[PDB]
Amino acid sequence: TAYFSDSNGQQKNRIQLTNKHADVKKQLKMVRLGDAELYVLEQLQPLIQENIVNIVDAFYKNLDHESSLMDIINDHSSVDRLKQTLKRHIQEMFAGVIDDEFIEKRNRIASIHLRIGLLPKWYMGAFQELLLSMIDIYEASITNQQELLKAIKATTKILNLEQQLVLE
Amino acid sequence: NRIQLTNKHADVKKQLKMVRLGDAELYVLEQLQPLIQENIVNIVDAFYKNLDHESSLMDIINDHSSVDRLKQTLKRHIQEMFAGVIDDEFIEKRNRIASIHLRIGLLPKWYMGAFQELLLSMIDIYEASITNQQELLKAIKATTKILNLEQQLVLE
Ligand code: HEM
Ligand code: HEM
Repeated sequence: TAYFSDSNGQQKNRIQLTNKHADVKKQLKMVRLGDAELYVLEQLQPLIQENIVNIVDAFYKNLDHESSLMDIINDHSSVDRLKQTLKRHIQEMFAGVIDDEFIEKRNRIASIHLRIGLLPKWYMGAFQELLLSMIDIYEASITNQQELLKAIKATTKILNLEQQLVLE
Repeated sequence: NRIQLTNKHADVKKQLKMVRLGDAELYVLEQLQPLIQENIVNIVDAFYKNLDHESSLMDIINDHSSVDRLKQTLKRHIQEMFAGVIDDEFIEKRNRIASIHLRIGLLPKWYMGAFQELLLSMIDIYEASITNQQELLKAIKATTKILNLEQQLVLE
């Protein structure tokens, strides 16, 4: 059979932003992230949620490479409390809806990371773990070759936007 | 083997680990270079084609340069990315980029969203040139690491 569900219309109106975030609209289009794409992300969410624990375990384990990062973690919270908010943020990424409320949250996390002194270069590198981790979740849960790229493309898109918004 | 960084860039060596870019991934990039070149013009002519979703970008270019000059560079830079061996010069090359990108006035957000158009281009070429799913992914991941590394370099 097939994995995703080809449904025209069950995709429309997934992007809902107002003047306050005029640019973001151009950004969503510059990465080919539209109604079709977001609806793809929504069909992946269940799949991501079911493996989020691993996703987040691999995540902090990967930062355990750069001592400083782990120090910044401890100085402000903890691995256990951070994993918790991370399982959440990552969830929302596949919500399939992009609106003002979705941007502004990014702005907040962007501000929080700056204050605590997280260097931007260590931020991008964090995503390379997420994407790789998700690539494998897909390749394993999605057998049809073509749909695997479909899913991989959608995520790289949403992840690019994450980086765009965090360091805007 | 394919990494000849001196202690001048000890942090970059940590970044390589963290993005999982080692001899293996680089060897994969080297092998992908031939493909990147017979398609480098379409890749780059596309890159510039997508910059219209935002007039400003196009305007930054026609002032501090020209489309043909930029392509000349891009084509050159993108190819190098698949050399398969990052050393000290490679790293400084990126510093040059950063420096300029700031002077001209390119916001980190547009710069970032630019790579997407590029990533998709490479992904397209592969899906049409690589039949074995494995080799498909193997090529994809490598390209996502070297790409991410750039973003890190031009944004430290
Ligand atoms: C690229 C993946 C990342 C994502 C998507 C992410 C996401 C988040 C989110 C959503 C919050 C909470 C915002 C809120 O409560 O309003 C947060 C907090 C935090 N993040 Fe990250 N983060 C990432 C990477 C990092 C890295 C690499 C570090 C490690 C240095 C880090 C350290 C922290 C810390 C310490 C806090 C909590 C600060 C406090 O309690 O005052 N984050 N992150
Ligand atoms: C995929 C991301 C991009 C890459 C890989 C990239 C790469 C480069 C490189 C290698 C150079 C030459 C640096 C040197 O002189 O040593 C450069 C120059 C430049 N880039 Fe970027 N760039 C990117 C995106 C952008 C975007 C989106 C714009 C804005 C429309 C832009 C505008 C320019 C301009 C105006 C120059 C100056 C060239 C000159 O001085 O004549 N770049 N870029």
